[PDB]
Amino acid sequence: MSHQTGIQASEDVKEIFARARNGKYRLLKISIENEQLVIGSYSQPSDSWDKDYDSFVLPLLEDKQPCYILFRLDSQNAQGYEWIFIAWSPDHSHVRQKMLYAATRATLKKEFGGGHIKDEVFGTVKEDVSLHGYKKYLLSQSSPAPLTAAEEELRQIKINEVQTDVGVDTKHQTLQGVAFPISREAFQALEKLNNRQLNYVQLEIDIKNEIIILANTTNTELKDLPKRIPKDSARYHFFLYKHSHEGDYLESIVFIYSMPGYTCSIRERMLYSSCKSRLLEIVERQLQMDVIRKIEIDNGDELTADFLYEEVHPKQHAHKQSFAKPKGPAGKRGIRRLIRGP
Amino acid sequence: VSDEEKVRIAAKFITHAPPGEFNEVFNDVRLLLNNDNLLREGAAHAFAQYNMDQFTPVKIEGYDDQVLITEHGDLGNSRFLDPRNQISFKFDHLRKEASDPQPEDVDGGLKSWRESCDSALRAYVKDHYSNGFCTVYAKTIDGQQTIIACIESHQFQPKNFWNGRWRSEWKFTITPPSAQVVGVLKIQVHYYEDGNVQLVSHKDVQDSVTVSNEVQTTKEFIKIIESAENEYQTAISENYQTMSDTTFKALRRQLPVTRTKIDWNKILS
Amino acid sequence: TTALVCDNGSGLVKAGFAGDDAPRAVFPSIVGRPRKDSYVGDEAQSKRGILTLKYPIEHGIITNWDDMEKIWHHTFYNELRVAPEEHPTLLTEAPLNPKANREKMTQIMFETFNVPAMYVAIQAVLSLYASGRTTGIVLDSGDGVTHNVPIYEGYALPHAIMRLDLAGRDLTDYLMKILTERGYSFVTTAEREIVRDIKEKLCYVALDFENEMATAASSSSLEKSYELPDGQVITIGNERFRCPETLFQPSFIGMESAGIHETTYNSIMKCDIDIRKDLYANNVMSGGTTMYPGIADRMQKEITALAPSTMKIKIIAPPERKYSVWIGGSILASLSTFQQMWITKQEYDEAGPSIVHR
Amino acid sequence: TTALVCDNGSGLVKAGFAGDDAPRAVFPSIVGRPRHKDSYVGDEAQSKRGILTLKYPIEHGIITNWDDMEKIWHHTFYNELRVAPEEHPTLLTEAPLNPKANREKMTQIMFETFNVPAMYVAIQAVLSLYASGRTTGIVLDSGDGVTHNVPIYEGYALPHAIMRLDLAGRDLTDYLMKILTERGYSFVTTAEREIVRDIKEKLCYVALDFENEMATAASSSSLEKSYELPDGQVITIGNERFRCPETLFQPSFIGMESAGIHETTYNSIMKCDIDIRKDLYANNVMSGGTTMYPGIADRMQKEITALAPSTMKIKIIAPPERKYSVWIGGSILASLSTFQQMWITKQEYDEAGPSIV
Amino acid sequence: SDQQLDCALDLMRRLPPQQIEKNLSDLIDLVPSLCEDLLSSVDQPLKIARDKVVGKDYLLCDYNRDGDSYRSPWSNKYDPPLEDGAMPSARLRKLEVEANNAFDQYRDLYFEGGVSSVYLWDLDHGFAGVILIKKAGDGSKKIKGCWDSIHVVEVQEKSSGRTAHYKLTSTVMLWLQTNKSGSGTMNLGGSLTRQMEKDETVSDCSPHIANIGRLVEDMENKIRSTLNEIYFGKTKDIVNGLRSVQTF
Ligand SMILES: Nc1ncnc2c1ncn2[C@@H]1O[C@H](COP(=O)(O)OP(=O)(O)O)[C@@H](O)[C@H]1O
Ligand SMILES: Nc1ncnc2c1ncn2[C@@H]1O[C@H](COP(=O)(O)OP(=O)(O)O)[C@@H](O)[C@H]1O
Ligand SMILES: [Ca+2]
Ligand SMILES: [Ca+2]
Repeated sequence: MSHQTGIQASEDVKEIFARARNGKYRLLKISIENEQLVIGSYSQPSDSWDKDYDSFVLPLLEDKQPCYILFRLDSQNAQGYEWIFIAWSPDHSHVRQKMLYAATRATLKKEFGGGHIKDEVFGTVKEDVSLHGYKKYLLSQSSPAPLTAAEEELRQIKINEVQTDVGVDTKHQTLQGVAFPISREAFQALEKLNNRQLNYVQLEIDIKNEIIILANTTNTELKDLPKRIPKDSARYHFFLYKHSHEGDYLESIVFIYSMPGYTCSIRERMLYSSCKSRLLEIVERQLQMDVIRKIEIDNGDELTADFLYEEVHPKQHAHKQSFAKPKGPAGKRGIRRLIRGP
Repeated sequence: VSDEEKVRIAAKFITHAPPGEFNEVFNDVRLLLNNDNLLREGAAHAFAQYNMDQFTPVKIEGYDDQVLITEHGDLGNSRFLDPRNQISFKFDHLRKEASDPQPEDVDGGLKSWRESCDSALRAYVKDHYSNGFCTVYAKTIDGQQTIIACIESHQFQPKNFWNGRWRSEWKFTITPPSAQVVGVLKIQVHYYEDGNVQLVSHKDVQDSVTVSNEVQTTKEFIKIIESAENEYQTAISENYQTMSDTTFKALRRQLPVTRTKIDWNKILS
Repeated sequence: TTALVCDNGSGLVKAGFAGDDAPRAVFPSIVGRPRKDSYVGDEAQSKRGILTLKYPIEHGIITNWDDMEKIWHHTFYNELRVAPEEHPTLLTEAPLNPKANREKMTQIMFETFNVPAMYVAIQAVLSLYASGRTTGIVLDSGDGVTHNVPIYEGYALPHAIMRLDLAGRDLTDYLMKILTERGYSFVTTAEREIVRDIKEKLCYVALDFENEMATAASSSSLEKSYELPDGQVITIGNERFRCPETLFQPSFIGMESAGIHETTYNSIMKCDIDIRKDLYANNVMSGGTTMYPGIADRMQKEITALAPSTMKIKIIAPPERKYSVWIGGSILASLSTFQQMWITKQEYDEAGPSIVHR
Repeated sequence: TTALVCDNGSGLVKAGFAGDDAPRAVFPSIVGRPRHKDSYVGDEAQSKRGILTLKYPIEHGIITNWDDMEKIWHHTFYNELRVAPEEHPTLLTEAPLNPKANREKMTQIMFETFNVPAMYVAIQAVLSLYASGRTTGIVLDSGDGVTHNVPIYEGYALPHAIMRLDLAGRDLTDYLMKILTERGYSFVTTAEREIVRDIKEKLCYVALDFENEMATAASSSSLEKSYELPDGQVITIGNERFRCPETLFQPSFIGMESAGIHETTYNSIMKCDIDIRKDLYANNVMSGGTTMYPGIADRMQKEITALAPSTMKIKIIAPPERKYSVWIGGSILASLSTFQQMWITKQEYDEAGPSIV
Repeated sequence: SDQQLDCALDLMRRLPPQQIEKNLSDLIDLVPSLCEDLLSSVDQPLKIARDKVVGKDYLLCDYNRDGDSYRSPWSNKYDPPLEDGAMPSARLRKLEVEANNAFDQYRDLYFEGGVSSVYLWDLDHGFAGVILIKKAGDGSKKIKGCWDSIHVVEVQEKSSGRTAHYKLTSTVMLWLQTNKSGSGTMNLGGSLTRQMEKDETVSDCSPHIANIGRLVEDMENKIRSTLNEIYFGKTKDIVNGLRSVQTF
């Protein structure tokens, strides 16, 4: 519906279209005449679409008069038989005819049914719409499409990127760890925690001297754990979560990276993120410390008993709730039955 | 509503169970029939066929590696064959468990070819499969000596809601100076987080191998297997792209040709 | 009764009746006011030095609404001589004309002029349909703006439209410059008209610019002769293929923009991938300044140079193209079946200002 | 000796010295070669654009033009930083999913032509995330010519979940040019593109609700701002302040078949295992310049909450310094004494071979 | 029984969606007791009928069904004919023809083919509707495929007409099949079901078919994106997890 003449279809063409969707005809010629779309010459199928085409179509093509030609292929689709819609508009015609036949094309196409047309050919010469020309139209579909230089650079990026995707690297999916020396005090405190002598070790980084030191080891229970996490500075925590899981009691250690917010300089919260990989390496590899969870909180108040339990032993996936459909057609009269069709 | 047709309905459901989901659809059909004896009687061969079609790997006690359950390993009485260690075992299909391992002599006298192929193939599987198993059979079918290499690989992540299996079968016959190599590769992926999506794929390969002695022919055969399987997998990964931008585009557009989301007030007049 | 179609161009208004073979009235769409409030059109151009000249449809879009009203009133009452209350009026609009602009020209046809019925068509689509096509890329090069409009099944592809602000008025103003540099003087308004006549009668696009320049430097073959109103003969040669050459080298008038060939290539390659091959073979010219000899043959050369060697490239240059936009509109408004599609005063009264797009 | 930090941006290169709080020098990553004065790179190529022909070696983030990228590094080292490459270790930044061959060639150029004493290549998104104070989260990096959604769990980016959107600040600038020109102004020349970019950066913003703010644009002149041109002539900018960055959420505005950044963040999170999504949703850090529009964090929070489960806790972290966070983190890392010990020295490149990095 | 219905639904969840109608037929065969209940909770592939009055094609679901006869949106009359099957409310049939034309435009702009239908019906206050799109594949053996869209919208229209609250449950059943030399055969297909709730401004400029059309379009764009970028992407990733081209 773009700049349509408004020329609709004569009822005769409505009838002949209804019959053509029963596979009745090989060919419908549609012309415009006195403000109406009307049939010209219809033909019945004789041989194959291959052999009909050149003798059925070409002599219906006037030198300087546009027309529409619907040609029934021997293919099929869901709606039924499949058609070629050819638009004949020789460019030497009178512009009135060119205008009408271009500005009623979409209206006729919709009138016939878009589902039944699989190819639309626009020809200005006989070579465009002869059988050879239709074959070449199909071949032109089998042709590669023109891409820009940027469009192809992006495809090159895509294919090498897909190689990277399936690769097994892992090392260059992170920036390599930063190894700050751990202090003897801090190391010894981590050791005493691993042997269940303490239940809390708080580590802090000397940013200037680039070493990680021991800040705290105070006796910490689950209720006092929130009071251990500062509000102004980032810190590392090792804590002995004593809890009860599914009937048996566990003393298990949790690592907590506490980072309060923009109270920390980019330098501070950068170093704290960069040293974690290597610190936990030293803890788990050298001391054989079994760390069951690594938590990253920004406020100490987050650490409720329910929070620690939910982070360590997680619940099942909560399935999505759904609202109910409309009531449907009222007084429908009928058990639902399958619409199956052999 | 014949009960004899009810069991073949139940059996059809089972043979179409996705890899790693056998127990689930089984429990489903069992609660739908609620005729446990009718199901056990009338669907036994369906269980056996599902296990032999999915290359179920099973571990026998005291034996390194696992063994694939295939139609080629069938021995009757619900007993199968492990050709690598030259035994055989009772195998329970429902629970997929291995019992009663007893040594069993196999005649036909082509051990060296099977052993060469099994060494080479099980070396190849370690190079190209994270969780792969392989079983190599040697037979004389229609009086000619045939090697059948089977490869299985799979990942079952029911918590993440996806399972995936890879089956590979490669047959070639010992006939000098050349022999025909047939292969069939199958991939099945089920992803059912908040919907149901499946990938089913298969590919048949025909190639030609040149047979001489065990050491050389097994090498060339493994090279055929390797290159053909790599080609299949690479083509699948590229096919995902071609479908995403071109094949899918046929069914529905990402945007209409105008590249503009259509204005609804404009149409409604 | 009769209807009329009105093509509001960046420099020329083309008006007349539906069913006519050409616009009955063609006048400059210029309004001038001192530093009657104003003159319009041919009147206002002659008095160029004393007045201040303003283009309402600068670059296809109506920028100034009062002046647009004066131009339209001039059309109906002086150039055409009809009563708006007794005639349905089709109007044309440019590419990417904003929705509010549309609403406003509808207003004015109904509120100010009390027209019975009216319709607004897209110039590019009428020009394409007039060539027998519903899919193709239109090159619309007129007085003050040039557009590259890809169109698929009668709908413009908005994100691929390209707009050069170099066009025919610039070509006249540049030919005037180089003629001055030869030794001539074209200062007054009559002489400015003479330069337009020279451009439209003797200029032509060259196949290869450098080869044509080298020819002109060594020969007297390319020197057509022009006669002035007094009777003097002036000779121009080199300029004939250097004036329209600016369409392909906008650096000549100082512009940083690309030529119409490069903008056609860019506009085609901004479309959907399926559509591109068809757009290459359906290149339609639809402007006044697409009337130079040789421009079609030159476009073929430059585009095949820019495009893949496999590609088939066709440039359609209708002989009737100079007024195609109008002709198209005429043929449409001259249809009984097209009468229903017009909006009507009564319907606009009830619906309001936003009825037009719908 | 102090180290060099180089952020190889899609449109803007950001170079400086390790330990500085901001890049010593920032310049466009364009190379200008005479059309058909050997070479002009950066602001010089923009200055003399007419005589020159433009090339964008990293236009999508992946280096495709090595000969021009070598010129860009020469300009960086010698003309902006004004230093000798042999005497200064160099940290380079890497695009997400940069190929291994790409990094090997980058390393080779650095060692064999610039003779750096040692060098290291780091992923952009991970540097930004780390600088944001966490090692688990999903990063949105929107720069000049590329936008990436990069999920990271405990320091490791998950390559399967990495999403590329080819829409960013370049496209936003161009679309603003277009819609202003449609309003009635004229912005079609390169000089005018620079002005319109400034208009974007100083007057654009992301609406919380798009339809409501379109209605409020129609209703009143409340959302209308004024921008004075270098001419001195003043233009009125209306709804186009927020229609422009709205293209980040609806690519169909610029005629693009793609998802909006909210939808791609959601897709990228769903490409990850269910266990970690809770940690991804609650750690959305934004990096890069195109994420600086006032009101994008609240908008993204709204949109993602819509796409997410009701129960889920979603947090968007928009640091004030994000426009340079990538570089900044890098600087910090390169300032460390312990860090450069891990870097591969020049001597170690030749006996070990190019495969080390 | 509820437990058997849950089992039936799970078993449908696991089975391939290419063959839903065969599976549903055999599943109702196993337990015919729960035929109706199951049919409500499961969506079937849409079926194409031809309207002999107008000569073209309409879609079949359980809302255009009265008894064993299906009403056509185009002739408004059931096939085979019926003495008094319930017919659309007087106001509603004009909205139906409007919405049918509108979603026909939608369908041609996105699908470039196939058939579409809309069936609406009165509620207590406000109304409801179904939008059904069926597109097939004709590319080749390499492009076999089918897309089915079912959009069920309920508009609890507020009496004033200022605002309307729209609910919509959308469901896509699709399957693509490629048959290439390199990849062999590839049957990638599934079903997704997502629902959006939102109330938007109703005006004379934006009626219900406007807001509902925008809802259906947005949901289909989102579902097709989610299908291609998440589900198909995840299956691709799984395949490469199973096997590696590069040696370990
Ligand atoms: N034969 C011709 N050769 C070259 N230019 C011409 C010719 N005839 C008209 N023109 C130019 O066409 C321009 C106006 O064309 P038109 O399409 O009416 O412009 P607009 O689209 O702005 O109305 C004028 O500048 C005029 O000089
Ligand atoms: N304050 C700002 N607000 C909005 N956009 C900005 C702002 N500053 C810069 N930009 C945009 O960001 C782009 C460059 O950002 P950057 O992340 O440095 O790009 P790259 O990733 O290519 O280095 C510029 O093109 C500009 O359009
Ligand atoms: Ca014009
Ligand atoms: Ca960047």
